Amino acid sequence: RLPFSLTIADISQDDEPLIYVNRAFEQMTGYSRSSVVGRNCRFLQGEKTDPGAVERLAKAIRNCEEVEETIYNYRADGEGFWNHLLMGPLEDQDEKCRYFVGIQVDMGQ
Ligand SMILES: Cc1cc2nc3c(=O)[nH]c(=O)nc-3n(C[C@H](O)[C@H](O)[C@H](O)CO)c2cc1C
Repeated sequence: RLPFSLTIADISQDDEPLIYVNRAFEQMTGYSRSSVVGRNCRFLQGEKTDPGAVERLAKAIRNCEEVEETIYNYRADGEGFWNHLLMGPLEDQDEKCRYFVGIQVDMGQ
């Protein structure tokens, strides 16, 4: 319930599902928490989303690395917006690197 959109994913589970989002995520994206928990966050992506940026994100996840990218996303009502995403391992010392945390900043249209 912080003053910024935050998400946590269990990247050890198939397709790296979201396990937690906060109210700021709901307000930015237009998706209810019920609708997104258990799904990979890429439901926010679409036709204009850059594949290079998506692959930088995937690579960071595979190598348990921090990453920052500005990516084109779509709200539930279909409005496109620029999402400045910063994410990385939740737990620096976890050799198994199970969880990833990300914040999203709406940079507009
Ligand atoms: C914790 C976490 C948060 C993410 N948040 C977003 C997001 O807000 N928008 C997006 O397009 N991709 C997001 N992704 C990336 C997406 O889920 C997927 O990993 C990449 O598109 C690479 O396939 C996030 C990934 C993780 C692990």
